[PDB]
Amino acid sequence: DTKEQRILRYVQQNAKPGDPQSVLEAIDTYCTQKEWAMNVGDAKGQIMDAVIREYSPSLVLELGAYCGYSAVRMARLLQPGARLLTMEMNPDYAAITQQMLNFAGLQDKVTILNGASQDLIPQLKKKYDVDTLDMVFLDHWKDRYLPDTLLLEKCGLLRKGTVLLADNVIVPGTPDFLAYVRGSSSFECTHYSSYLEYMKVVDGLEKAIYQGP
Ligand SMILES: Nc1ncnc2c1ncn2CCOCCNC(=O)c1cc(-c2ccc(F)cc2)cc(O)c1O
Ligand SMILES: [K+]
Ligand SMILES: [Mg+2]
Repeated sequence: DTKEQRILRYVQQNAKPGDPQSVLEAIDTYCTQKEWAMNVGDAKGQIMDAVIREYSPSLVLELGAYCGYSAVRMARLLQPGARLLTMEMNPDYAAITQQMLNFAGLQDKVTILNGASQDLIPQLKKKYDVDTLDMVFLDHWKDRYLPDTLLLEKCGLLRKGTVLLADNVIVPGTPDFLAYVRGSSSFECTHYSSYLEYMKVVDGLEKAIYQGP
């Protein structure tokens, strides 16, 4: 019995099947009252909602799924026919994410890819029929934000206007990624100050819009 398994069971027993809003609410209730978990949370989740609504992306890539919280949060705002691809290297987390999406009724909109982003990113064009990404949500190992961004560019996966949205740029922090995008002529950045999920600790999201080479 793991924390992630307890979060999934709590959702299944305290949310309505096929209702993504009740799913997010049960996850946020559980993590506020019972056990903290590394889901994006409601404070950063609200900023993520505002960004999704502004861009209405047709194809989103998320790096790091955990329990499926951010996938549910993004997929519930996607337009009919829009898709989300989420890469999760932990197989136990990938199985929880799948079941979470299944319960929320969003399974048709999301594809969970169980594996390392550095291995999966180069397969996106040929195997997954991807041309370019409309948006990327970075929420995996913090030291992978910068190499995976550089890898997405190399693979031709970024277009003029691709929205990169990075969680935890303050806590645990992503200093090399943050310095790079803020210093590059190929990105237009915006910092969205917020709070670490379920905590009175300052955190933030960085939006970095790819401008081409
Ligand atoms: N395909 C892939 N390739 C490479 N890596 C991959 C992958 N797929 C998954 N992973 C690994 C991603 O799993 C964990 C990443 N998330 C976090 O580490 C995280 C940590 C905190 C936190 C913890 C403790 C504190 F005290 C304060 C804050 C908060 C957050 O919001 C976080 O997101
Ligand atoms: K999450
Ligand atoms: Mg995070």
